[PDB]
Amino acid sequence: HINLKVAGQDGSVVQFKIKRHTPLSKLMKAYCERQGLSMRQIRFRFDGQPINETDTPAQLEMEDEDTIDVFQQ
Amino acid sequence: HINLKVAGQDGSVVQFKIKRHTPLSKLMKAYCERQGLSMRQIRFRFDGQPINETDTPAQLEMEDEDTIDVFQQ
Repeated sequence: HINLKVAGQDGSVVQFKIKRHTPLSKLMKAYCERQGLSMRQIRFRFDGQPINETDTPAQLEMEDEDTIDVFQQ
Repeated sequence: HINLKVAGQDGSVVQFKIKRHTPLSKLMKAYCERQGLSMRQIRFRFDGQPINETDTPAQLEMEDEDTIDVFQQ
């Protein structure tokens, strides 16, 4: 498992742990659920790159304690 | 190539060959595949130390005919 932060533009930082070869849609759906947000209303990015359904941490070269940025659509 | 043993607690000894600067995750995945085992269920150690994804034999000072120990998680 790697630990990841999800930072909103309001400064909120919400924490997840994910295995390196698990798709990040696990984390994305979880965030939407936990935070009462529509998948429809938001996008997730890492190092500027948008994150897709099957993107994995290992594939986006994410490391423990890295930050994913969340935005409005 | 160096030859390595992978010993289970049941006494089984399964043989691999690996280059000294190749990551041991090559061998680990292979063992899981060959032996019908989940990465999830098991850990690998050498001389007491856990082995990570990118650990190499040369880096763990493994030599020809050395033994890696496998355990349940």
